Amino acid sequence: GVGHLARKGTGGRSSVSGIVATVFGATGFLGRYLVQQLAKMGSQVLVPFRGSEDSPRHLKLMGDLGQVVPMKFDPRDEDSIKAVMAKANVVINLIGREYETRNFSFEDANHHIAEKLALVAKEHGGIMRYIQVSCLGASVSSPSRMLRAKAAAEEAVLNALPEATIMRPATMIGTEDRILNPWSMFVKKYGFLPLIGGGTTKFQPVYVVDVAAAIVAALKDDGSSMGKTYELGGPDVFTTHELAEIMYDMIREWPRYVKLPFPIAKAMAAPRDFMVNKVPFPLPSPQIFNLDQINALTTDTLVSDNALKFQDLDLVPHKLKGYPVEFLIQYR
Amino acid sequence: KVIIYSPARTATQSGSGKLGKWKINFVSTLKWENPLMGWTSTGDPYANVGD
Amino acid sequence: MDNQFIFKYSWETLPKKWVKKMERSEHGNRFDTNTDYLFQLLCFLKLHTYTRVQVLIDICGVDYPSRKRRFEVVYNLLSTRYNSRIRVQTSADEVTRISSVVSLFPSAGWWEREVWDMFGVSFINHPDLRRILTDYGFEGHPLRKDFPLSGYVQVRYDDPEKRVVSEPIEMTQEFRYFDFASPWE
Amino acid sequence: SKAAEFVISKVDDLMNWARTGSIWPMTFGLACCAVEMMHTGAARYDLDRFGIIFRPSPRQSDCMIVAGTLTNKMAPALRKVYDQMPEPRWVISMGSCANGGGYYHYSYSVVRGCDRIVPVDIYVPGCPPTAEALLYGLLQLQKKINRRKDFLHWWNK
Amino acid sequence: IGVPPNSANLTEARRRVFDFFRAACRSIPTIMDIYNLQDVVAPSQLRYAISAQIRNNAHITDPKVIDLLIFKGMEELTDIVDHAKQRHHIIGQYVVGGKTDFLKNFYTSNYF
Amino acid sequence: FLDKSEVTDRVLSVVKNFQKVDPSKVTPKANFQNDLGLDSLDSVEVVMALEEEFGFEIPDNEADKIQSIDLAVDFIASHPQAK
Amino acid sequence: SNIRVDSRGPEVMRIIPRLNEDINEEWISDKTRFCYDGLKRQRLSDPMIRDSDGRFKAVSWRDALAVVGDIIHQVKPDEIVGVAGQLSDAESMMVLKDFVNRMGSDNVWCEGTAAGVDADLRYSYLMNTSISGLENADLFLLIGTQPRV
Amino acid sequence: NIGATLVGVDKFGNKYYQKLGDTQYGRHRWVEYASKDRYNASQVPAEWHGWLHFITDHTGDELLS
Amino acid sequence: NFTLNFGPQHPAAHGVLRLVLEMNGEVVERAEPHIGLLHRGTEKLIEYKTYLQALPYFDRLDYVSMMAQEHAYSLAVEKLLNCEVPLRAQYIRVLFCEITRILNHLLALTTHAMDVGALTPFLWAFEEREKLLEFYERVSGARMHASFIRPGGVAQDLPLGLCRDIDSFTQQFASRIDELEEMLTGNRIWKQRLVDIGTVTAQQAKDWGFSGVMLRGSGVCWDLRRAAPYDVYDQLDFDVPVGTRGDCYDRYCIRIEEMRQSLRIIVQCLNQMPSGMIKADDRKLCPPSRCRMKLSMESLIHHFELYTEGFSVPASSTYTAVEAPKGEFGVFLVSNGSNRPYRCKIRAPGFAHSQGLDFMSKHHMLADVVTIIGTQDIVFGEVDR
Ligand SMILES: NC(=O)C1=CN([C@@H]2O[C@H](COP(=O)(O)OP(=O)(O)OC[C@H]3O[C@@H](n4cnc5c(N)ncnc54)[C@H](OP(=O)(O)O)[C@@H]3O)[C@@H](O)[C@H]2O)C=CC1
Ligand SMILES: CCCCCCCCCCCC(=O)SCCNC(=O)CCNC(=O)[C@H](O)C(C)(C)COP(=O)(O)O
Ligand code: SF4
Repeated sequence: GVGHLARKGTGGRSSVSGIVATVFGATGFLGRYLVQQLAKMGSQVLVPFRGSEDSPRHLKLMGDLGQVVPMKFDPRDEDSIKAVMAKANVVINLIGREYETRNFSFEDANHHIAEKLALVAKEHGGIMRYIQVSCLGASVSSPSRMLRAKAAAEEAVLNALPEATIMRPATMIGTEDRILNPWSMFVKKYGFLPLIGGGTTKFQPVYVVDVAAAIVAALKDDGSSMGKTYELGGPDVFTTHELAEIMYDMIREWPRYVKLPFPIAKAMAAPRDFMVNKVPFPLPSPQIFNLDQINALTTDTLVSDNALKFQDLDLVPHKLKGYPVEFLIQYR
Repeated sequence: KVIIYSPARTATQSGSGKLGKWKINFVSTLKWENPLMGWTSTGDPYANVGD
Repeated sequence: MDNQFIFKYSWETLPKKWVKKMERSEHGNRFDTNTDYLFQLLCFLKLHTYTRVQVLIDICGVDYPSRKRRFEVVYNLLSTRYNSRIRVQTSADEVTRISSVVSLFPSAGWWEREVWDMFGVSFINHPDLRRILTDYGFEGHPLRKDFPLSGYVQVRYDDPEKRVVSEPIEMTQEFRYFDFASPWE
Repeated sequence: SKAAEFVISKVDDLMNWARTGSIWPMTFGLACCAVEMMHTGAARYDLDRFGIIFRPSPRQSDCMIVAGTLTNKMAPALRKVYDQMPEPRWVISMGSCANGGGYYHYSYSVVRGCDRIVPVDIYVPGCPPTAEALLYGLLQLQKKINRRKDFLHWWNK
Repeated sequence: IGVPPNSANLTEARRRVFDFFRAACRSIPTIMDIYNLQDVVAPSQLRYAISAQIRNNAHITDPKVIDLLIFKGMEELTDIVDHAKQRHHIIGQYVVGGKTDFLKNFYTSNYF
Repeated sequence: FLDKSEVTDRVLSVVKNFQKVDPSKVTPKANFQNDLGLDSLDSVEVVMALEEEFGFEIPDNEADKIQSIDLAVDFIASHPQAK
Repeated sequence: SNIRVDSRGPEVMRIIPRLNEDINEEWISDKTRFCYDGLKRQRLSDPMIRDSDGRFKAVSWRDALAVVGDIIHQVKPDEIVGVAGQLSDAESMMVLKDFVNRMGSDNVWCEGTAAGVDADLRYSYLMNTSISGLENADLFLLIGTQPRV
Repeated sequence: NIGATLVGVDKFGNKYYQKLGDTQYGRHRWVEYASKDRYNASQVPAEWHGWLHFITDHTGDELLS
Repeated sequence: NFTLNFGPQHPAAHGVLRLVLEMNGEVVERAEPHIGLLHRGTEKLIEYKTYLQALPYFDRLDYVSMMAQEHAYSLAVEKLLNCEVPLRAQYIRVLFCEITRILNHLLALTTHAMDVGALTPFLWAFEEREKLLEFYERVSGARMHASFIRPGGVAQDLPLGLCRDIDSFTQQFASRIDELEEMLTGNRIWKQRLVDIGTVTAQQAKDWGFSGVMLRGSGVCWDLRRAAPYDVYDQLDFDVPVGTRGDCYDRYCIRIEEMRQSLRIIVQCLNQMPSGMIKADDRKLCPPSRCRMKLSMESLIHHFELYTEGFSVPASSTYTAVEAPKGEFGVFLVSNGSNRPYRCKIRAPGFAHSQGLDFMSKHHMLADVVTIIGTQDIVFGEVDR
């Protein structure tokens, strides 16, 4: 699958690489870093967005001039997706939602949209590299509804395109993550950090820039990445206890944990489950007490001992104790 | 690596006014084309210093 | 009062070992002195009754890469009492320290700092010789002839790094140098 | 959708009307375009008449007019000031110097466009732009604000 | 205070080098407080960094060049002492840090 | 005044952190620049480490006099500030 | 001939002569003057390897070098032939000769006058009279040569 | 638009008015836009642009011929 | 004492001002201005431009006084070229330099008064500022950056009604100055906020390189238009106001009187302006007429050479200074004989004035530092090139 890059510069902002990528869902957390690293090599990036035109505003700074071209679309409409995908030799999918909005359910936002994107790439022959980003714990048996939809999207995208790589990272840590920041907000608003599983579940947090660099390296491969499923995980296997202690180290606050068993947190997060319907479709999004996320913290999520990792791409993840978590000084 | 040389008289003019001066040629050839307007881009600070 | 009078008076009154080049013209009466006699010459020209030069207009450097003493430092002086202007010049390379005149003219501090910033010439006994115009942490002296016009580094905002960062320069359109020189000059 | 298509439309129109009728820019005067901004707000053109009043601090301003040459030493302060304004904020680039470096584009100490430091919504060309050119730029910014549909998009997600 | 007069021999240059190195060493605690470098770097890694810079500029035998180098280093130290430079700048400069080089360069680009 | 044991330990411990100093040669009497083959930069670095493990200061005229660890440890044992 | 290549960016605009009293003396031929057009046409720019059907596909430098290095080890040492072009420079010819010699072969030559010519004495393939020294000649005997072309 | 004279009508329907000044001027050359949907702030053709900005004394109907 | 920072980013006080004040109590003990935020490398960019191409750079140096810098650059080029300027061009240049002086003085006075807190005179003055920028917009095509004054003569001739309109302006500018003076001069608050603030002796002004109103407020009668006259300034009658106490109030009074005298000079220039051509007749240094370039071969050759290569200044160096509204504006031009300047230093009066802020403000209230800054009429376009 060689022919998707042709360096025409010094590898700087004004340099030219032969990559024209359409990054769906680039207005979120990972997209802000993926688009930045794509634009650094001189690759043109198309950023399709929905809703307000202020969402992709911060991405225009990343390219030189015309490198980043935001375009409106509608996932429901099929002609818009084809329009925003025509001039593209690479397609990267980042579309996903951890909570449920009545307009777009767990299956719609995580499986149907990815399936439609894979199809539209199939008829629009010419995308040399396709990347779909699922979650590390994605499995059909997973109790969490989001993970099951991501897994189903995985088989869907493999069936629709055998050449599509599946980057499958773990919980991300960064300036705008949804795990460390809600914890610190809860601490600064209520004084204590609840532990939904008692700080016992083990998982492998990964710094977001490492995931973006992994995707970039997979794009700039020797062809071995095509049709593979990487599992991107951090170096140290932390737990909800150790990460909270590290946060208190960064926030500089006296630790104060309130242990909560699984059933009580499950029942306290239940109200938002049967109150999805109401006079308004919008509803305050969950911050730490998502029922799906609590269910996701019932089975330990570790990178498989027999699956591809960072070291198979010639990358070394950052240690999530120094520079990766330095953003927490703003609450200090 | 630079080249020290004295530029010679052009073949299209018979005047000899721009002679006797010595220049340092930095051999700055790394240039490309801007893929938005066709302008000549560069990443070499010594692109035209010696000229 | 005039170029014809100041020239003769300074020819007679000044010690001979100080000045080594005297031009008398309509463009300006200049004095060229060694760098170790500059302070003495300006102190003499600031206190003498018939040459009361009490205003230092500015201090500028000129770059001559073809000379052994690369930099030329020019002291434009003004005498309000006698309505006359005097220019004094010295020459220094990149690694010699010339005497500062902030003791005589207090305003000389900022022009000396600007000369050090722009050309790299250091001044002895300057109360604080630090860059005044270039950006903090600037490397190189821009007003030298060998310094590229656009510099070596470029500044842009890095969203992941959440700060304004400095990167090697990379122009989207290079500076086009047009050679208009004529062979019949 | 029997009334959402109507009530949401009207509430969004109210939001846009308020935002267009009361714009409080933060003039970031840097060079000779500051003189043109002062002339615009003076008696002849009366920028106040449209509801625009300038503000000294970024805490209370929803717009930011960058008008002047942006140097390398000043860009961190520019970004810091930009990061301090509340969320519904816009940036207007005024003059050639703020747009793309202008007459100092090939300088060693000039940022070649304020759009490399902050996201720019409207570019006003000129050197310096006429005061009526700045009026046209503010009117274009107003026209862009009226295109926003904040409540409808919030409803649709 | 004032810029010292130009040196006359290598012994004076060495003495000024040692004085500047000691001044930089005394400046270490202040940087650890102005910038949050407490849980970042050991108090001796920076010391080794300045030592390494002095040692890799230690082939100079011209007293004037040594004096200019000392002056530039002192200017950099004074700038770092003040809040003029950004935090990552010093961390970007003051941190201590397979087939063939030619073949990797060949795979990279034609311009070595 | 201070006892010789603790000052001897404190001068015998920190000297092994130069990635070249032989632990077998360090002793109450072992000159820095002469007996260990050190550099003048290391000759001032040992003095700096003496004020890196404590807050006291050594004047510039008290650093280049004697580069001997015996006189150094005697001076350390005669440091009222330390303990 | 000593020329002066004028360029505007990454392309060559024109070629004009350059003074050299011993080689060209202010003149160049039409072929020299107007050869710059071909430098921007039909230019090979990517490593390419034939496919099973017989079509060239663009390939990275690493894989093409791997293919040629793998095939070079499967042939007998005397089966290797290296031929240099007419536009080759001395350094690349030297490297090619060294490479072919180390592989065990000795068949390296140039496009034209490489049929077995003895280059053992260096007067047998050179203008022993300098070009500028031809101005003192009284009689030219052109044996099987057409200098006009 | 009271005590004013209509100079001419534009192809877009814009009406141009003029009033006589004596020593200080004010409201003597303006346009009543034929639209009200935000009027786009720039709808004056080239023949009427000069007259509005006092560049030329020709109305714009005379500039056509 | 503690360390204080005034960076006003808003152009309610300059805009790029950065003061690091060391205050003991409410007093300030030292003022260290950090400059370089508007250093755009103008001096180095001049060396890469033709003498004609480098003219618009001087418009943007002191952007409140545009014609003053162009006049100095043109005079320097003429001095290095020995080019004679026709009398009508000289009268036009003097007229527009005095218009520029009036504009600068109005902006300085009322921006200083707005910093003190008097909001009304600002708009009253900017009305007259708009009226004069109309005159700039007529002769050239730009309201502010008018590349009108050029080394040979002047760029192009005057329109028909310019003299009549300028006369109509001068008929009422006296009353405008009178109203502005009535708002501020007699007011007791204005006196209390300027009297005895920023006192400088004549010796201090000479030592620190002060010029213009800063120097003349200390009693030094030094005007460059009378000491080293240029153009037709020696044929015009005008007085030189001189201060007595050196405080900020004398500076303000002298700034009023200078603007009245500029009105007087403008009237004289209008009355005595002769007829004739507006450029040097040496077409080797000035552009030909558009009708002559399209009809004569040599005129077309001159046009081509001027608008590609420009003129070549013989190898020399000189320093020429004019009386800019801020003070003494000097250009040190070095030529090596080519079509591009070898070196061009710009001596900005604001540099030497902002350098002296440390001693004028010492042992003064914090609220007096803004008045001390505003009385010097500092713009940072010239302070850091
Ligand atoms: N900790 C983490 O963040 C982890 C993330 N991942 C996966 O990585 C991917 C992105 O990471 P992150 O960016 O952090 O997640 P985000 O939720 O931040 O990315 C959300 C993106 O999805 C878009 N999107 C969501 N629903 C829809 C929809 N119905 N129609 C169109 N666009 C939609 C959003 O657009 P808008 O904002 O306009 O709705 C936004 O651009 C997701 O798939 C996530 O599951 C994997 C492991 C953990
Ligand atoms: C955070 C702190 C900011 C500032 C940090 C410092 C930044 C600048 C660092 C200084 C850069 C320089 O080159 S400044 C110092 C450069 N000067 C020299 O190198 C003198 C030549 N060296 C010698 O003479 C000897 O080798 C000697 C090494 C003396 C010992 O060896 P001996 O005695 O046996 O002879
Ligand atoms: S665009 Fe022109 S007027 Fe505006 S700041 Fe830049 S140079 Fe000055």
